[PDB]
Amino acid sequence: MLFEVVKMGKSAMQSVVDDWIESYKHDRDIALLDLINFFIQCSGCKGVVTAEMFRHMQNSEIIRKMTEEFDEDSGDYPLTMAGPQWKKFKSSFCEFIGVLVRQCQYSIIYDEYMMDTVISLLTGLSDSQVRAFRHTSTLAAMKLMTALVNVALNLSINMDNTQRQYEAERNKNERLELLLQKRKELQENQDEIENMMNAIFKGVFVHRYRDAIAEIRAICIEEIGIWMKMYSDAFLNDSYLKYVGWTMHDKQGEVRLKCLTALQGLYYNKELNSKLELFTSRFKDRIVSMTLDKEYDVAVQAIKLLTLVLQSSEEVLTAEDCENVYHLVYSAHRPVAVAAGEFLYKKLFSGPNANLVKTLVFFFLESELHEHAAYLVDSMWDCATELLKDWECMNSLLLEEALTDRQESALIEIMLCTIRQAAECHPPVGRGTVLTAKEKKTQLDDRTKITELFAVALPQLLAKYSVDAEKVTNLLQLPQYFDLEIYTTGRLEKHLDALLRQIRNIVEKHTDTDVLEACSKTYHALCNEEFTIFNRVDISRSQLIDELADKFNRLLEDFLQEGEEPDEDDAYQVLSTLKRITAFHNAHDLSKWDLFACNYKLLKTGIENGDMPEQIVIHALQCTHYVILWQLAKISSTKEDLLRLKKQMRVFCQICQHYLTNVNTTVKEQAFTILCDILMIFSHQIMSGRDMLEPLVYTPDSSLQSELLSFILDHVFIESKIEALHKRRNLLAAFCKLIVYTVVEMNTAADIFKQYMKYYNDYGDIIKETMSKTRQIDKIQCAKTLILSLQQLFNEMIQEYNFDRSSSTFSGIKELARRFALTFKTREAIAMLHKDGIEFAFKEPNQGEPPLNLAFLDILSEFSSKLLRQDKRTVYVYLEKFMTFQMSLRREVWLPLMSYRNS
Amino acid sequence: KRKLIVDSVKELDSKTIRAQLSDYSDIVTTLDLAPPTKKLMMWKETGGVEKLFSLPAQPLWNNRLLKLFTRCLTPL
Repeated sequence: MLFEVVKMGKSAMQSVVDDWIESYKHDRDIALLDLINFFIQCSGCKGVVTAEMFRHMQNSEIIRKMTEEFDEDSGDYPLTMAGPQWKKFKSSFCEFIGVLVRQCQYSIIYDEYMMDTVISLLTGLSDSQVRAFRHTSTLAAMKLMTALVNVALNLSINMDNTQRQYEAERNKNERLELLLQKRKELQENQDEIENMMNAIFKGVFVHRYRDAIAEIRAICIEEIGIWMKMYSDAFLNDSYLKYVGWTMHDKQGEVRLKCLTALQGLYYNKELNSKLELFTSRFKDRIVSMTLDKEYDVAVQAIKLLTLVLQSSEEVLTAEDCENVYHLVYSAHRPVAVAAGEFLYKKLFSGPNANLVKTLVFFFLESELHEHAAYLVDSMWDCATELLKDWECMNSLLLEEALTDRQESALIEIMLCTIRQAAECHPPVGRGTVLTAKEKKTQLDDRTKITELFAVALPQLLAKYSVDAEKVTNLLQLPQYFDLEIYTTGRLEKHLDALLRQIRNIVEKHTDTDVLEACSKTYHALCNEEFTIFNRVDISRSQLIDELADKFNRLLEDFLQEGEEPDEDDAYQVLSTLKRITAFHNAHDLSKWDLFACNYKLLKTGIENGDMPEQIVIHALQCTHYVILWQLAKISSTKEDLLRLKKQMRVFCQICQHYLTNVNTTVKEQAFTILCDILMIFSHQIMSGRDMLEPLVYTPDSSLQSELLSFILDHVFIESKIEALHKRRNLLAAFCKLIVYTVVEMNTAADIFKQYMKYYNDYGDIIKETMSKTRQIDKIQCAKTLILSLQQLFNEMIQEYNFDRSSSTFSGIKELARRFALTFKTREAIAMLHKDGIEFAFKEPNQGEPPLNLAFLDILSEFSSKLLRQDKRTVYVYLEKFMTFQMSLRREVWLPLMSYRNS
Repeated sequence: KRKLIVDSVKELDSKTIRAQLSDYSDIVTTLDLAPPTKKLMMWKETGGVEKLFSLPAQPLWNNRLLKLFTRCLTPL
C-alpha cells in the first residue's frame, strides 16, 4: 500500500500522512505494521512483515527473516537507481518522514508507542550488513531526526512564550497554577524529544557518518549541517561541528563537498557566531588547502566558503592564504577561476573607475604565473563586467597624462583581452564549454562602442608607442574586432587614412616577426570587399607593396653581384626587407609582382654558394611557397600561366629537397613542412572537385619519399620544454597526413607504427589516428604494415642472432603485439597477417637444426587470439607448408612454435 | 549465490579517522595552469589530433590559400 502511494502516485503528501494518522487512531497496531512494512519495502525488499511477526518477533529476527525473504534480482535498490522517477521517489520518501512527524508533534509523538517503534526499527536496520537496509534506514533516521529538531524548536518557542505569560501574571491568581502546569507539561515534552534525538544520534549517526560506504557518509554530514543551520542555538557548538571537521579529511570527494556545503550554510545568508569563528580558525588551514582539492567541484565550494568567511571578518585569512587563492585565477578550470576571481574582487576592489584599473594591472604584474591577461580577464568577466568594458577609461590612461612603461604594456595587454572577449563572445580556449538574445545585443553594443572609440584612439595609440614591439603587436590586433561599416556611415575615413599611415610607418621601421604578422593580418581585415572601405585600403596596400618590391630588387643587385662578398650587415638589410615581403605575401595576393624570380634567384644562389644566412633561406622558402600558392588560386584562366605554374612548382620541390639535407637544423624543418604542404596540395586530390587541374598533380619519387622519412626518424624520434615537443608533433602529423591520404606508400608507416609504445605520451595520439585512418582506408594493407612494424623491431634487436626470450626488448615487442590485436573484409585481414608472420618466421634457414626467425611466433601468437575458429585450420594448413614433421615433434628452444600451435 | 549486497565491514575504524586528519596529501594537488603565454595558448587552440590532421604544417593566414589545402583533405 504505502510504498506504492508514495512514488507511484502523486497525491499530496499531507493527504497520505493524515490518512495514516487516521488509521493509527482506529487501530494503532495494524497501522504501525503498515509503517514497518513501508520502510522495509523502500529498501527494495519484497518481503512482508506479518502481524504474527510484529506481535512476537524481535526486530533482529524480523530483519533476519526479511533478509531471507528479500527476493532480489540484482544488487539494485531504490536509493541507487537512476532516472527522474527514482529521484522523485527519494524526495517523496524523505518528505513523508518529515511531514509525518510534523503532523504528530502535539499528541501522537508523545505516546510511548509510535516513535519508539519507528526508532528501534530504523536503528536496527541501520546496523545491518545488508546495504539496502543500512543505506535506506540511515536516510530515514536522518530525516526523522531533522523532523524532530523542528519539533524541539517549536517547543522551545512555545516554552519561551508560555514563560513570558507566566511572568506577566506573577507581576499581576488561578491562571498561575495553570501556566505553571503547562510550563511543566512542556518541559516533560522537551525531555521525551531530547531522548528520541539522542537515541537516533547515538544509535545511528555516530556509527553511520563513518560508514564504509561513502554515499552513506555524505547523507549523515548533510543532515547535521541542516540541524546546525535550523536550530543553531542548540546544535551549532563544537560537539556537533567536530564531525564536519573530521569529515573534511574524508578520502571521498562527494563526502568532502557536503562538509563545505554544510559550512557555507552557517554564513549565508545570515550569521554572526563566535562558536563558528572559533572552529573556522581551527580549520582554516585545512580549508584553504581544499582550494586545490583533487576534485574540482570540491575546490569551488572551498573558495566560495572562503569568500563567505571573508565577509564576516578578514581576521582569519593571512597574506599567504589570500595569495594562494589569487593564484587560482589562472586555473585551467573555469568554475574555480571565476570563484577565485569573485574572492579577488571583494578582497582588493572597493574618472571614477581609473583606480580600479590600475589595481588590476598591478595585480597582473605582481602574479608571475601568466604573461598575458586572457585568463586573468575571463576569471573577472562575470563579477567586474562593468570595469572591464570601460574602454574610454583605459584608453585615457595610455594617452592623456604616472605610468611606468611596463605598466603601460600590461594595460595595453589587458585592454586587448577585454575587447576580444567582448567582441567574440566565447571564453579563451580551455575555458569554453550560446548565444542568447540579450548577449547578441550586448555584443553589437560592445563592438560599436569599441569601433567608434578605437577608430579615433588607435592611430594616436600606434603613434605614441610605435617603437615598442610587444605593444604594437597587441594594438595592431584591435581592427580585427571592428564593425567596419562604421568607417563610412560614421564619417571616420580621415582616421582610417591616419591608421594606415601608422601601420605603413610601422611595417617599415620593424623587423620583428610578430609585428609584421600583426600588420599583415590587420591589413587583411581592412581589405574586406563587402565594405565600402575596401578601395581606400586597397590603394594603401598597393602602394606599400610597390615600395617593398622595388627596394627588394635593389638590395638584390648589390647583394648578388660577384665582386661584393656581402657581410653580416649587407645581409640583414636584405633579411629585414624580405621578412616584410614574406609576411605580406602570406595574407595578401601580391600576384602583380612576379617575385618568384627574386626569391628563386636567392635560393638557387644559396645552393651554389653554400653560404646563405639561415633566416634569409627560411623566408625565401616561405615566400616562394606563397608565390606558388597564390598563382594556384587564380585558376580566367590562362594555360601559359598554368604551364608556367607547373614549372615553378616542380622546380621549388627540388630546392626544398636540397635544403632538406642542409646542415642547418631549423632550415631542414622549414623545408620539410613546406614540402609536406605542397605534396598534399598538389596531390591527386587536387582535382577531386576540379579536373582542369590534372596537369598539376605531383607524385614524389621513391627517393624523396624516403628522405621525408629520414627527416622524421632523425628529428621526431630522438632520445620551453613544451616548445620542442609541439614543433615535433607538427612535423609528425605533416608526414602522417601524406600517409592517410596515400600521397606516400603505406609501407613508410611501418617505421612510425613501431613507435606507438616507445613514445606513447609525446606522439601517442597522432600515431593512433594514423592507424585508424589506415584501417578505414585499407583494412588489409594496414595489417600488412602492422606486422612489418614488429618485423622491424625484431630484426633490430638481432643487432643487440639469438637469443634472450626473457629479454626486456623482446618482452616489449610482445607487449606492443598484444596491443595491435585489439585494433582488429573484417577477417581476411587477420588472415593476411598470420600468413606474413609465418612467411617471415621461416625467412632464413639455420647450419644444424631451428630457422633463425623462429622466435617471431611468440609475437605472432598474440594475434591468433583474435580470429578465427574456421580460419585457424586454414592458417595451420598454411603453417604446415613451412613446418615439418621432425619439427612438430621436437619439444626442446623450439618453444615459440609449440606455443603458436595452440590456436 | 545472492546478488544482494552485504558488507563485512560497516564502519571506518577510529584509528583511521585519526590518520585522515593528519595526512590529506593524496586528496590535494598542484595548481593546473591555463596556457601561460600567447604561444602556448594558440597551440592549445590549434592542437589535438583532429585539428592537426585538418590544417597545413606551414600556417596559412588567408582563407583563399587555406581551402587549397583543406580541399584535398576530407575526401578519403
